[PDB]
Amino acid sequence: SALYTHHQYIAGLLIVGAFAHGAIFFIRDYDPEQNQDNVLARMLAHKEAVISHLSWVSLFLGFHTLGLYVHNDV
Amino acid sequence: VLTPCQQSEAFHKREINEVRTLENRQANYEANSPSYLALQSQIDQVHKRFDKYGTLLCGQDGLPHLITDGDWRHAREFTIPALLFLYITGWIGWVGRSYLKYTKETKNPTEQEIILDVPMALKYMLSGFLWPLSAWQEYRSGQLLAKEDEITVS
Amino acid sequence: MNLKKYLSTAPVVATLWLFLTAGILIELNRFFPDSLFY
Amino acid sequence: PSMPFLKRPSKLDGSLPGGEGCFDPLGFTEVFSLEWLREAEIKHCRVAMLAVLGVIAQEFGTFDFYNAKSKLQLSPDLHNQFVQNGALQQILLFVCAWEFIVGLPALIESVNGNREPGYFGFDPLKLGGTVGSAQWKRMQAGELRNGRLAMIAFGGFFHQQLLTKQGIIEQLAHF
Amino acid sequence: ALPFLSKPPNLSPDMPGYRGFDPLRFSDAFDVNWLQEGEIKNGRVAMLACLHFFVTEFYQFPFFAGAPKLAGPAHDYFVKSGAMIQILAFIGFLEFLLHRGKVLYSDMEWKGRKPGELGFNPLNLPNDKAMRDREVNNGRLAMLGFAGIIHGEFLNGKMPFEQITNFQP
Amino acid sequence: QVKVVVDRDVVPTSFEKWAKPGHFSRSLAKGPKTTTWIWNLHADAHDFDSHTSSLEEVSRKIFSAHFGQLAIIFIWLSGMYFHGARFSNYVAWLSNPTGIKPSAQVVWPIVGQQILNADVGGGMQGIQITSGLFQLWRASGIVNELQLYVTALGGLGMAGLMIFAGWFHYHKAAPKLEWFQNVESMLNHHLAGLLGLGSLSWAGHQIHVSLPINKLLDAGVAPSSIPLPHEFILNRNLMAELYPSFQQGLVPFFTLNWKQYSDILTFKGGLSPVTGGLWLTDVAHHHLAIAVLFLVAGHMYRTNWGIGHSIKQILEAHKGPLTGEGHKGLYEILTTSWHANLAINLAMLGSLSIIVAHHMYAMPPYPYLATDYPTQLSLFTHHMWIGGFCIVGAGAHAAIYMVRDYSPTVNFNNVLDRMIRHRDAIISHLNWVCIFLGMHSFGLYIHNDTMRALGRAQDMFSDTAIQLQPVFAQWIQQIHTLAPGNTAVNALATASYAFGADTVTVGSKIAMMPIKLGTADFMVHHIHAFTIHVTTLILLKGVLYARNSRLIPDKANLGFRFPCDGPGRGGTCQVSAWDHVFLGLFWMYNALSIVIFHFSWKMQSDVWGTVTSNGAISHITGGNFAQSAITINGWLRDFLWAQASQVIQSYGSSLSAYGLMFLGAHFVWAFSLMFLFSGRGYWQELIESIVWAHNKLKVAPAIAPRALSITQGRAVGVAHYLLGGIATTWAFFLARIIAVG
Ligand code: CLA
Ligand code: CLA
Ligand code: CLA
Ligand code: CLA
Ligand code: CLA
Ligand SMILES: CC1=C(/C=C/C(C)=C/C=C/C(C)=C/C=C/C=C(C)/C=C/C=C(C)/C=C/C2=C[C@H](C)[C@H](O)CC2(C)C)C(C)(C)C[C@@H](O)C1
Ligand SMILES: CC1=C(/C=C/C(C)=C/C=C/C(C)=C/C=C/C=C(C)/C=C/C=C(C)/C=C/C2=C(C)CCCC2(C)C)C(C)(C)CCC1
Ligand SMILES: CC1=C(C/C=C(\C)CCC[C@H](C)CCC[C@H](C)CCCC(C)C)C(=O)c2ccccc2C1=O
Repeated sequence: SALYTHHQYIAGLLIVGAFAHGAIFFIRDYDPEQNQDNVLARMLAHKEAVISHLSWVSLFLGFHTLGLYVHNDV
Repeated sequence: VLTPCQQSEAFHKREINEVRTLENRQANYEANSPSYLALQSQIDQVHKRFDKYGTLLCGQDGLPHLITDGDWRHAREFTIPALLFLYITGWIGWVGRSYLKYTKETKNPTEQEIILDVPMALKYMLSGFLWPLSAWQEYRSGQLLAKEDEITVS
Repeated sequence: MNLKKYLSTAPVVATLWLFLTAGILIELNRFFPDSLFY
Repeated sequence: PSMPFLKRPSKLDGSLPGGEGCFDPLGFTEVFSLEWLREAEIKHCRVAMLAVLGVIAQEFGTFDFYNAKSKLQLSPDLHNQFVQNGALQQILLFVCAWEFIVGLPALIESVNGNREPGYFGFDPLKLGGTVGSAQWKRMQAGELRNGRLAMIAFGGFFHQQLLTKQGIIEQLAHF
Repeated sequence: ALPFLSKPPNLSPDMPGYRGFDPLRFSDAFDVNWLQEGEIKNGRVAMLACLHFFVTEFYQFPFFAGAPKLAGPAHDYFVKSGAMIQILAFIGFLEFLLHRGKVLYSDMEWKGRKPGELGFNPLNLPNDKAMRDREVNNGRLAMLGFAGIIHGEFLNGKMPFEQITNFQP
Repeated sequence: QVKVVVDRDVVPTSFEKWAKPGHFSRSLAKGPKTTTWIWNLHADAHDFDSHTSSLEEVSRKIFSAHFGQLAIIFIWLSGMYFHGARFSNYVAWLSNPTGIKPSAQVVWPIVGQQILNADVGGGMQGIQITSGLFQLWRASGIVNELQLYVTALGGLGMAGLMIFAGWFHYHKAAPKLEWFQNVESMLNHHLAGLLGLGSLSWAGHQIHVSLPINKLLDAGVAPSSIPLPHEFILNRNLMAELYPSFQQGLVPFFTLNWKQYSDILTFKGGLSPVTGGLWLTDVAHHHLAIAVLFLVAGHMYRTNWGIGHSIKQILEAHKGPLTGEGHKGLYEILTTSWHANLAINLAMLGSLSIIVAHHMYAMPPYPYLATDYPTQLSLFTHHMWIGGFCIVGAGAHAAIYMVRDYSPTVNFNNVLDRMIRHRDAIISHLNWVCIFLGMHSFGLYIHNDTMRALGRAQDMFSDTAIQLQPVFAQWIQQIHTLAPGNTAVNALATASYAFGADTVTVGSKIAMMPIKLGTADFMVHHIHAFTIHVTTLILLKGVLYARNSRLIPDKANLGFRFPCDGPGRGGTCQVSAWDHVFLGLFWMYNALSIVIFHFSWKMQSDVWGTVTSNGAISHITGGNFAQSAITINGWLRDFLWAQASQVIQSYGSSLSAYGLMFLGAHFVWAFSLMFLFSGRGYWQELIESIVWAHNKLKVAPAIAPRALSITQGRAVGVAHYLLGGIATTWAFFLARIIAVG
């Protein structure tokens, strides 16, 4: 029970680092001219749909764990 | 293994335990107390509660589980209120979209949203009843969607 | 005369609709309580 | 003063059918705009005339099959006989059909000032139902006086309970 | 028409069935012609629906039900038997062709001067004359009488018919 | 001079401006182009010194609004009297109060929640009262349901008089400002007329209602043989049996032979040993002392008759040398700025409510109040919490004075701004006292925490270890033991049984036990002095740095609810005089959370519980304070782990609604943190990234969906941190003490 929780908190730390250097990549390392309509430029293009749908599935689960847990708890 | 719930042991253990446990308060009152009649109604609402969960699946926990596969034997469990629900907030969503594309073309769209025009509101509240084949036929005209709206830098 | 405009605003009609559908849920859960089927 | 009283000369009223005058000693018409109050006066006096004729008619012996009276107030013999009968519900509910449905907007007509707040039409009488000036106003004051006397008279027909405990006719049968 | 000066609503007097009566001013906010169409349609299907409560007598019982004069769980007797789903298929597949715009407040097809569609009228003795008014009165009467039959089936449950002769609670 | 000039037909009373939301603010009558107009509509609903600078129109608005507040209070008390009438078991509670738990609210039977109807006795169930209404009704002498119905209907009658009064005093008779700045008359009628005739007339109610009734109920008469309070005034004969000084009439009063009134009035103190409340002879005598004393107090303000003071000639006369000008200006500050008056009255009102809590736990003034411990707890706790919040309202509205209504011409070299000349020396020494008390109030707990954790319990701060016996509190408590023979000469018992003699028990329930204060109670008092000094630091830093700091030297040019200045000066987030009040609400939650965590655990260890045969003792935790309050593991374990166990196992029973308002209040507490930590620079284009998903489906809302502003996006974090944080201790406390007491 120490190894599991150990590698899990290290696991979540390292995902959050991968995304944080994602944002460091898009700020201090990204050139949208060698990436002329590239796959990354395509990613920055339709990013509104990506954030709208992560916000959608997050809004679906958070009314349907907390919906079901407050239902079961009541 | 999901046993059928009408014959599971721990289910009927919860029947005896909750009818008896709630029944323990029922001997605290006389034969014509209003509370005693209320717990008569409550004991009725427990035996009905456990007879009306007969065709469910309570496993070893004695608690009625559900199944969301669309097995068509569990359709009254999940998929019938699923399609029912999707009809209800497809109603609500098509009402709200239809009312916003009303007030988008009015005099002052700001004052339209504080003070709802209950004439035109209750027009769209009731008219948005058949949103699959009305929203679908407004989709086939290429009008449910849009194109070239706002966006950031790229 | 202009009271019906106040009874057409956002919070008042919000209460006269969520009060109403709230009464749909409660009056539909007194008549048919413990409704997990269908 | 314009009042036939101590002194408050025509605070707001005087042309209304108070033929002996405008009474109003306490500041209600001062701040209530008087049309609401005129509808309250007239509606209370109508329902009080029905109240006092109800008490008299019930004291003159009419029951299909019910409880005997011995009084016409004090709920669990008379008033809460019919509520637990499930009987006075609808005779309230049609009053709900009169008041919420065809009396509440009429009161709205008795706010904007186009009502003369009696006047639910209602003259089913030939040879005497003058809608005009003389008989309409001198009869509206008569409805008003007999209605007010019904209000105090129904007060007296209620509160003869403590040293009475009996009917009003049997109050007349003792002094 | 209603005497206490309550008559400037959104209505019109040339409308059929007009007698000047809306104290709760439902004519406002609810599209008076669509309300007229709802009164006509509620009157006609209520009119047929209480005509069924007159033809619960021995005529036309063809081999399928055999259980007349129930009017309560008769709804359960024919929901349970099936094909009332199919009578929603009958009304649904008619009514698509009746109105052809078929949406409640959105796009009411005000074309033919009147809430009456295509003239479903093979007999065709009157046109849209003041016969419409005596359709409206025989519609409203057949609404409230329909309700009285059903609540008579509710608390008494005895007879839709023989409450008329000498039977009283 | 004193004269009442009243405008008539001020404002027409149509519903026209209800159709114009934000009619009142010309800064906000533009209409919502964004959703921030929605919340600014409510944030400017009562900024009365932001509608118009004209103090006449403002003063009409507020003075009419008070009648709306009193209308809601009379609807509230009429609600409590009706829920006492129709729904409560108060008539059955009046028979045996120590057995029947008080309940009014009878939960409607929907799915499950009919199990909340606790069978508390009286033959009729419902959820149990903790507000203690039945004790105030037994004290007030309400016998049967009829006075509860009638007093409820009079509550609606006064509610109608306050709605009609407020409408009448904004619209069709509203006064001038010269009525309002006539403040010697206002004190002259509130000291004398309000409080004087209030306490005098209440002495009338207690002598002619409560003393016969709570003499009969003290004698144990059933609530049918008790005559009405009606019948004690038709004849003195039913009271001369009970109190034989009524036979003499008012004749010994007018001859000043007040020795004769020892039956009606006395000075005994202590508690009634039968009912567990104060002697209503002492309480009625007490309200006479407030009566004559306040009617003396009212007549020191010259109004028309040239007899009395004015506040100007008082404040000028204290021209002290170390202040220079003296109190010159404060009569012009407090009669032209409302927010300063709200600062003073919320400070003294809140501290009065705290005083109310401390005087109710130790001198329980209602009969059978200290018997049922939840009503004893939650009337300490509730009045402690509003008694907290009103002090932050003082710390806010003092700053709202200092930002808006400060004017250096009237306010030049007086007692006020000479503080602000050395506000560095104010706030710096509050900073020192906060650090010194934090070390010496909480470092002692880390000390005992380590020494108990390091095994060396010889080095703790217990009674066995290095003791910290509170010397001063034990000494003056020993003086309060020696009061009623020595100094309170005509007394019999002490001021309380939190001070002196052996305990008072009613129905084998400990009403009040003498509280012992040794070496753990000490350190919790230094918690309280510490967290009081921190709120005083944030709420004096919020006022002395309100108008012009040395960080930001134009805050009055920015306002009161401004969020910040910018990232300049290395970041100036959260710097306004409002933002200190934002902080003082969290420290309000801290300070009162450990006040009631001192209360509800010292008095579950040292006072409350039962008594057994031969007068033997039994507390609820069983003396488990001084060996356990000294640490934090003893505090968290032995209090928050152990006292939670009756909130947590509360399912399947009538205490399960506290088991829902416990977890849901943990949810609201945890839900505040989302608003506190993040900010609208995230949420605004998170939201706008959702606005793309509405613009794609043409569901663009016409009011533009902004995020919250900054000050709203932290005010809501306060108002959830406190709602969830307070409702956790609410559900924990009532589910703790209802489950036993
Ligand atoms: C208890 C703590 C708590 C809770 C419940 C949430 C919940 C959520 N956060 Mg979150 N958050 C928190 C703490 C919390 N956070 C903290 C501490 C941080 C660090 C500051 C963040 C940082 C953060 C970020 C950065 C983001 C979120 C987002 C979200 C949402 C995810 C979508 C979803 O599940 O919606 C489901 C909805 C809910 C779970 C809401 C709860 C249900 C409510 C209570 C019912 C509705 C009201 C109810 C009827 C009561 C009425 C009240 C009465 C006055 C009438 C969700 C609302 C994201 C978002 O916006 O997604 C769309 C997002 O981008 N959060
Ligand atoms: C006009 C009504 C309306 C409609 C059709 C939609 C439709 C949509 N919203 Mg939504 N939304 C609405 C109102 C509406 N919203 C309101 C009022 C709010 C503020 C609370 C939000 C907040 C919101 C968020 C935060 C998110 C969406 C998202 C979405 C999309 C995914 C579906 C979903 O989970 O909804 C979400 C539904 C809710 C959050 C709750 C429903 C909102 C209210 C309670 C019901 C709306 C009815 C409306 C008020 C009726 C008014 C008109 C009537 C009086 C005439 C979808 C396009 C998501 C997205 O981008 O996915 C791609 C997303 O992340 N919406
Ligand atoms: C002796 C007379 C008297 C009395 C009893 C009061 C009492 C009160 N004043 Mg008040 N006041 C007075 C004189 C008086 N005032 C004078 C002379 C002035 C002008 C200098 C003011 C100016 C003033 C302001 C500016 C405010 C008050 C407020 C209040 C209320 C505080 C809330 C409270 O304690 O609730 C307890 C409630 C009660 C005890 C109920 C009291 C009701 C009884 C019947 C006494 C009321 C008699 C009434 C004043 C007579 C009006 C005469 C008119 C009818 C002809 C309280 C009702 C505050 C408030 O809330 O506004 C209303 C407030 O903001 N007063
Ligand atoms: C549990 C978390 C926590 C802690 C410990 C503190 C502690 C403190 N806050 Mg605080 N605060 C907190 C949460 C906390 N806050 C939160 C959540 C808010 C949100 C609103 C605030 C808001 C706030 C404001 C607004 C202010 C403070 C201030 C202060 C200081 C008060 C002076 C004092 O007590 O000094 C004594 C210090 C302690 C009791 C901390 C423990 C020290 C131990 C006893 C001794 C040292 C330990 C050890 C020996 C160190 C050496 C070893 C190490 C070097 C290896 C104090 C340091 C005030 C300030 O600036 O100072 C006056 C102030 O104005 N706080
Ligand atoms: C802040 C609160 C506080 C206090 C009062 C103490 C006090 C003590 N701790 Mg301690 N401790 C604390 C917090 C505290 N601790 C915390 C927070 C931790 C965990 C980090 C520990 C961990 C700890 C350990 C592990 C141990 C102690 C021990 C001790 C004891 C001996 C330490 C010693 O020699 O003092 C040193 C004292 C000084 C150097 C004196 C400086 C202060 C003087 C009095 C200021 C005077 C100024 C004066 C008033 C100016 C005005 C006059 C002038 C103008 C003329 C002593 C009782 C030891 C023990 O065995 O306990 C018996 C021990 O082993 N503590
Ligand atoms: C309430 C209470 C009463 C009931 C009271 C009321 C009066 C109930 C009666 C209501 C009547 C008015 C019902 C009327 C029914 C009329 C039928 C439905 C008409 C049918 C016409 C249809 C077939 C349409 C006809 C088209 C007419 C037209 C000629 C077109 O070209 C073509 C064509 C033929 C389609 C009692 C006392 C009687 C009985 C109690 O039990 C209950
Ligand atoms: C069961 C199974 C399976 C399946 C599985 C899979 C394979 C899945 C998939 C899935 C996956 C496997 C996924 C992954 C994940 C990953 C992640 C997690 C990623 C993300 C990323 C990050 C984190 C970051 C980001 C970024 C940015 C932001 C910018 C730049 C770019 C980048 C990318 C860097 C198989 C077939 C094998 C077989 C059988 C079994
Ligand atoms: C989540 C969050 C938001 C977003 C909060 C959104 C904007 C408000 C969500 C609740 C509102 C009330 C939803 C609006 C819905 C209307 C009530 C209509 C719904 C229909 C009925 C319920 C009436 C911020 O604006 C914010 C600002 C500053 C710091 C932190 C935060 C922050 O954490």
